[PDB]
Amino acid sequence: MDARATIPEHIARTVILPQGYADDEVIYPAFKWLRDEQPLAMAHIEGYDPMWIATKHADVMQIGKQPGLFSNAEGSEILYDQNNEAFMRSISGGCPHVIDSLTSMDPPTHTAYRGLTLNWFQPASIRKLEENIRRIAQASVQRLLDFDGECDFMTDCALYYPLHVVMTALGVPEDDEPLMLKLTQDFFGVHEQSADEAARRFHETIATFYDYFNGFTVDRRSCPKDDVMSLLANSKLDGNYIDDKYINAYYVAIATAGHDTTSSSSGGAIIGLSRNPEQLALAKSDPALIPRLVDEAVRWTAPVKSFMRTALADTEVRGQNIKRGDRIMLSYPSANRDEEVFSNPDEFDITRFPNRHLGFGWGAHMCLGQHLAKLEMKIFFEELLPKLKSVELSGPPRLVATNFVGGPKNVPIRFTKA
Ligand code: HEM
Ligand SMILES: CC1=CC[C@@H](C(C)(C)O)CC1
Ligand SMILES: CC1=CC[C@@H](C(C)(C)O)CC1
Repeated sequence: MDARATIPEHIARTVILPQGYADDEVIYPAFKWLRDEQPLAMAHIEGYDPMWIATKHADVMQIGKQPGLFSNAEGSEILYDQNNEAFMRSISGGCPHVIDSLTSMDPPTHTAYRGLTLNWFQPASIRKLEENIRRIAQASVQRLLDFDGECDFMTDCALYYPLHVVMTALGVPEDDEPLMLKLTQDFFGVHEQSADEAARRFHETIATFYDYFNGFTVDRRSCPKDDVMSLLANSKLDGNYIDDKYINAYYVAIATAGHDTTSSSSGGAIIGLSRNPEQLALAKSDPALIPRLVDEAVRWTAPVKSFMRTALADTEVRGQNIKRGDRIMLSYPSANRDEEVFSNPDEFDITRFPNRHLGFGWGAHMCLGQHLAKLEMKIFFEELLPKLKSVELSGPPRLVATNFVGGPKNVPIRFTKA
């Protein structure tokens, strides 16, 4: 048990473990204490590696923008306990990355693979999806309106539109919805068999998904389209096609990254608006505010609770001596309530501007999908809000108990139709 750990065990447990993330009033006060008293310090709790907890907005940016010093590739970029990490390595040829996605990479590899789609995901390219996104948003709004004034905003509505959007961006047909839900909800969901058994199911299931995706790769090499599958399928590096393992990991990364985060942030927006009806009234009388509503939903929800980095050299941050090999947890939620940046950060306020939140991260790995996420949420709220006279919560929201991709999973609401 590492001599440098100074974070009290009860605080360290609260910020590291998955369970506390199910309650805002458990997690945020723990980060507040850290920001006030031990803004960048080391924690070591049973079953986890020792790790620095980056709680300050400044620090999360400084770390995120220096991938040559603070690595995604060297350790697990995801916060696993040791048993889970060991399992992951045992099914991944010793690597602490289950697939070859962008978040598993460091420059220059990372730069090359990110660069394959970087232009596609810029605003002017994404803007062309507007009409498709708007049709998809209207269908989800219609799903909600088919209820007689009562539903679960997540499971009856917000679960769907962001998956359809990622599907449209990839090129996956609408009829493959069941398969895509299995992908993001079952196979890569959080689950709140011996070891050899779970390993067998994993290898068999990922092969099934990769075989499915390969069919698209092949198809798009003969019949190109303006989708991401086609872009990746027809991409070359050093005069050759990209290996299937990178292509298929890219498809998976796009679907998994872009589904829950967007859905959860949408749920957060609904929670904010239900607790602050004056803001619903404002977004409805001034639709030009919706982009600020969207950014506030992402700040306040912060569905991505963490990513990890490993220090590749001895170095200094906020006066602390970070040593080669030390792991660091980046807390986007804590950065997003940093009092040095935001006033009254616990308040949901759609007028907040500027809104320099880290819900999409910062630096070399900053969310590839951010522009698509902002566009689709904007369009969704543009279509939903005129249709609602009022919305309120009918009971407590249920948040995912995870230290990774969390936020609202169930948001029971009542509403009146406009
Ligand atoms: C509100 C919705 C979303 C949130 C909060 C979110 C958040 C994040 C965050 C925090 C990261 C890590 C950034 C870092 O290390 O600095 C990330 C990476 C990524 N996100 Fe998003 N995301 C969202 C929507 C999407 C969408 C719609 C896509 C669709 C393509 C997407 C694709 C990605 C990819 C591919 C990466 C890895 C990029 C890399 O490693 O270079 N995300 N996202
Ligand atoms: C490896 C993996 C971890 C998280 C998954 C989730 C829950 C975000 O879909 C996506 C992919
Ligand atoms: C937000 C996000 C969740 C999953 C990551 C992974 C593990 C697919 O690279 C990509 C980015």
